[PDB]
Amino acid sequence: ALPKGKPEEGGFSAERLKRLDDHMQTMVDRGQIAGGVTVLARHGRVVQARAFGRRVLGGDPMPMDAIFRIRSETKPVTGVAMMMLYEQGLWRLDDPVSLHIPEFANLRVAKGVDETGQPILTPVSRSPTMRELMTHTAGFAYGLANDPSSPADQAYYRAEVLQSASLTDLVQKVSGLPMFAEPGQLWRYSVAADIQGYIVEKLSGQSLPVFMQERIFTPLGMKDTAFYVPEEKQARLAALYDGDPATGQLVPAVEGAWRDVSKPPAAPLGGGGLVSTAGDFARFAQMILNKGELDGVRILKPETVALMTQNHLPEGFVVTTNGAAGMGYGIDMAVAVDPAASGAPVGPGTVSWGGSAGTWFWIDPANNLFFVGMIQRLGGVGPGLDAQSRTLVYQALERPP
Ligand code: NA
Repeated sequence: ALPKGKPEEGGFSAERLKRLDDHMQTMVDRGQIAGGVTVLARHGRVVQARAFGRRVLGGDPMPMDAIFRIRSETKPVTGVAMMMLYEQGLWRLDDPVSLHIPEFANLRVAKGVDETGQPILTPVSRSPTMRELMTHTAGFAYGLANDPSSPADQAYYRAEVLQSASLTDLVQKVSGLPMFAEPGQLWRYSVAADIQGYIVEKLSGQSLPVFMQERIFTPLGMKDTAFYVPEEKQARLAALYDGDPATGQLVPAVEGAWRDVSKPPAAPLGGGGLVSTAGDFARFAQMILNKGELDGVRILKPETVALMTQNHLPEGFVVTTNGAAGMGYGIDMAVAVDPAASGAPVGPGTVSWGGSAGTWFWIDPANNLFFVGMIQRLGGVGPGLDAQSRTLVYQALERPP
């Protein structure tokens, strides 16, 4: 459900694009993934859309409408939700987060540890700003790591921040737990977008899943995008795999039932809870290339999209993951400020992210194109495929000088 085209209509070599098909098929043959789905589009037309391998090992083939846990790739969708409330005048980037979340008046920061292993806690210099929350520079800790080296992360893990009974609970816990750092000091991947999801609930007066269905998924035609997979769509859900240590062979992932996508979550996570299809995500990506509109439906003003896809980071900062030199960070996505500085082939201003289950995307406004990759494989395989898909896509692209 985007117009199909020949590769040459998007400016691609058919022969060199086939090297991307071959590479995906090699990853299935060598048992690195069960299967996956890829969409490449330029000038609003699909140039390549391909399903590979199987939905489940020794099972049916991967359908193109397969449903995937996008994890941290949910993040930029929450960012679009926040920017809709921005256009309605409900929050400003210079606003203290404490105006929206009053309990954040009680924030404390972890300084050192004392002799008894407990963090030394100090009232925060000031409330983090909304721009810091949108850019992972607000000083919040991470929620999936038992790191004795990072006391703030260990406390979040121990308090079970990400498995709270509600977003109200999650945000009350964060208010009482130690921050990793004072706001504005460094970029560090955090629970910031899960806190953003609470602000959507509080400002919209609707639950996060309802607001996103009404303002994003319904208007853009994203039919299978949600915080769970209803019983009828379960047969299209791709299975999640990990590598057996010492065999390097595909094994069902064991991750705990809090992440289960069979039921509506109690605390829907704006940083990691969405499931989607390559086609639904392709529609979202085309809406960003079109600066806020798809098929006559406008969800954001063009200036608002332009503001999201710029680097909002101070001069100095280091984006340390994409799920490097010349990398910055906009509103809930990475921004390639100067890709040449790392010999990256994407155009300057390219936005991207990826999830822990292996999913990745990039949108390149300078080259009017996007790539959506969907697998369900934990570990380093996803990030390797991202880098290799970027190399093979730009080697197939033929531009004027
Ligand atoms: Na799909």
